[PDB]
Amino acid sequence: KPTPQSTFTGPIVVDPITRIEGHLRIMVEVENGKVKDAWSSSQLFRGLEIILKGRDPRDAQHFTQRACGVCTYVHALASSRCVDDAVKVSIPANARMMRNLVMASQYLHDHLVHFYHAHALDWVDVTAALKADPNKAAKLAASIAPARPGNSAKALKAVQDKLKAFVESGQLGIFTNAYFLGGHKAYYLPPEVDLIATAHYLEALHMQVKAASAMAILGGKNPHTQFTVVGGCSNYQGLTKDPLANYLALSKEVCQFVNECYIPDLLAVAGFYKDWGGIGGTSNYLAFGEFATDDSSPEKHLATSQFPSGVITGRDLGKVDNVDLGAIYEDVKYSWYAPGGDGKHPYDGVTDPKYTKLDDKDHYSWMKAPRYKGKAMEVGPLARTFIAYAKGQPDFKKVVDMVLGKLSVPATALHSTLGRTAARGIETAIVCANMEKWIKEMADSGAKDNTLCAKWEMPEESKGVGLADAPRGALSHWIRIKGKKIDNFQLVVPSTWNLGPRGAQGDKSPVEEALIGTPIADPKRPVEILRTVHAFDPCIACGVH
Amino acid sequence: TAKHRPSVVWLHNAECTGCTEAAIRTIKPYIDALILDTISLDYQETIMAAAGEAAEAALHQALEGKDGYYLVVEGGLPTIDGGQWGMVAGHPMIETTKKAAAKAKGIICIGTCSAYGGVQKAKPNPSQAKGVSEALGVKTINIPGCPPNPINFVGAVVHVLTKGIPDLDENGRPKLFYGELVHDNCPRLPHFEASEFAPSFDSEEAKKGFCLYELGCKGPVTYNNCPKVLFNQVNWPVQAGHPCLGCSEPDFWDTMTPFYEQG
Ligand SMILES: *S(=O)(=O)N1CCOCC1
Ligand code: SF4
Ligand code: SF4
Ligand code: FCO
Ligand code: F3S
Ligand SMILES: [Mg+2]
Ligand code: NI
Ligand SMILES: [S]
Repeated sequence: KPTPQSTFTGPIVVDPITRIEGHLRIMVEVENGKVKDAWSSSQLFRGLEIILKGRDPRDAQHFTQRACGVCTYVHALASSRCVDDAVKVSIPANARMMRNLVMASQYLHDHLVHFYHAHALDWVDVTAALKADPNKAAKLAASIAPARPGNSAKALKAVQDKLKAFVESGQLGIFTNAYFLGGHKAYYLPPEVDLIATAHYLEALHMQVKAASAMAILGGKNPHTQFTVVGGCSNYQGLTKDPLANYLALSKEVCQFVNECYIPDLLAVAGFYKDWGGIGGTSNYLAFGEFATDDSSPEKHLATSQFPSGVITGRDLGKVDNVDLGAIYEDVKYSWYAPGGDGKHPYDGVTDPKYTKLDDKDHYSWMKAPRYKGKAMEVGPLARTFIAYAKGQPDFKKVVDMVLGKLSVPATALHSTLGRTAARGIETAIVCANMEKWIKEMADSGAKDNTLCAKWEMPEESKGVGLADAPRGALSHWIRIKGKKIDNFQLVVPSTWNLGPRGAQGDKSPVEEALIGTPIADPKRPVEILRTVHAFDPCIACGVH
Repeated sequence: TAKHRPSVVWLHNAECTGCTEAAIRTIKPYIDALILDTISLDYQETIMAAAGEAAEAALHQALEGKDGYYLVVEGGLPTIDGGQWGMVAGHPMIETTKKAAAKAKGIICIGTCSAYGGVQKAKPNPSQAKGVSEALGVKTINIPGCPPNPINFVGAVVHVLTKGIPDLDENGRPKLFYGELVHDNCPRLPHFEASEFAPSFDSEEAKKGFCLYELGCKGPVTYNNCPKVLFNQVNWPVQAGHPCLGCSEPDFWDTMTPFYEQG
């Protein structure tokens, strides 16, 4: 029952970090089997902020959407909110509703794929699933989740047969050199739980198609939606009866999978890995909020987000501070940018790339280091969950308490890698619980009002900010318009907050801090590093842009 | 029994991963059937279990496979500063792609980025990003779009494995999917022909589904099959009231902008 841990002392580099978006190198120093220091080194620069200079502000959303295709949509949304603010247009109610529903659909697609397809292979030994008794697995499945045909012994055996045929083919494909091959002490699950999870991994590949189809009814297509414009949205058909009926039907199927498979699997895995509620914690959390009832200004977004905004520091859940947009800045001291760029508020942002060399601990990442009132901030589902729970948001109180009771852990146990993983599931369940209400609101609004884009005029000179809480956290785009063109356009993205390097004072970012104390059972197969890194759900194309 | 499904090595260079995401939206077949039954997907950073040295070892195992392999490339190649602004396992992306391309049975560029350079190549091109053929002087099968429809990517993969190289146009795109203009199959074409246009997004003409040409639609100059096959079995941009950006055309970020005008 002690967490497995070697006596290894030395360096470990993991490059590539797989099962993330984008290109990350993690370096750690290990002593007596525990990580004592860490570096998060982002390995690709594209320079979208530089590319945007001089362009039409209307074009920004189309470029910035291509910051990332995993968190597709969210940058188009942040850019649209940003330019809307810069031109001082208030979007019509229907456009607020449609934009927020497309975000909801994105949360469902993204979190389902993350848990199963990115994260689960850190906890689930797929080859051990071949050793499971499918009837025992079916019985376990019936005890921990709602009755469903996909959990039958016959269904689970068919999964086992497919996997056996694949493994015995000699071409292991995506499982080649998996850390669990041949057994690994850090993998705790009974074979039956491995089999249930593996069956659901395969089902989730089909279910994510349906989640993307729902999103595309409103968004035009997925990936890379095409329904937002300055002043609102273009998709008049998305306000109408039959499309919204299909959107609801698909969303209900996806939510059934969330409630029948994702949450029960997440809780089952969490129960076996309760030690991971004591590994990977950080202390400060930031959210801009999402799902606002008033998106007429950034301040109204912060105030009216149904998943609320806020700042928590020092794990103090007794106080949530308002977000001060003027207090955000980015450092470059430990990044691959020119000296002189520390301490810049994004309206004054500078993106002047300057590479040095691999593993230069003075300059080791293409990410900037965003800071808030001098502190690093963790953003994402865990940040939203703590902020909402602290404020007594009733859905978060209900679903968090459900998890705390199931696992017999306090809210403080969520300051951890297990907690970060759990929070992603908690908020997915909450989005699901709100879909019918949000769809009905938009259906009723669209039936009585087809205003979807407001009138606006391009100012000669202005500035604006667009805020969103994307699936990975607090996202902001910041524009300076001069001569009716983009003079500066800065993105500050959730993975920038989470996985950027040290700031100007040499202070570790959230992932770097979270990695301190990681036990390493086998330095050649450092799954524990992956568990924590993956729990932040990294997107390096997002983080660097 | 000695068995072998064709080996596919998938590299991610300067990309947003939207092309990987598009590929997994396939339903004919679903991605699980494809990778269990039809191909052996031997390296793919976004979904593979191995990481770090174990992942690099899996790559080398695939590249050295005696049966050979097909190469899928996602993303452009950042060439500035000796390729050092885009690295995997401490190696420049251009170096690894050059090596993999040299011995590949065939090269499929998924997306406008690998085909033609894409978003990071847009002016002023900070990283000196290039398309694969642009950088390496090798011929590629291009499946462009930002991202391409899975129908086009998976269709091309299946075609290459079972029939051979599909007929390609002058931009290296299979005519099966890219032979026709978006516009020629657009349901708003009768409006275009009658010069019935939406003058703004808030207009009654937009609500009525009039043609989006005055709002910048690049359908008339873009080769893709979007209105014919749809995305996600439900929609495409013009059906959602928005002009085509021209996203399957080379260098569209510079040739099709401003997006809301006819430049
Ligand atoms: S536009 O230039 O008027 N458009 C018309 C028809 O086809 C291509 C270009
Ligand atoms: S072609 Fe588009 S969707 Fe594909 S990697 Fe490039 S930017 Fe992303
Ligand atoms: S909306 Fe675009 S593709 Fe359709 S008819 Fe008009 S110009 Fe052509
Ligand atoms: N979610 C998401 Fe992508 C990141 N990090 C953005 O914004
Ligand atoms: S923007 Fe691209 S996805 Fe089709 S509709 Fe135009 S070619
Ligand atoms: Mg930035
Ligand atoms: Ni992303
Ligand atoms: S192979």
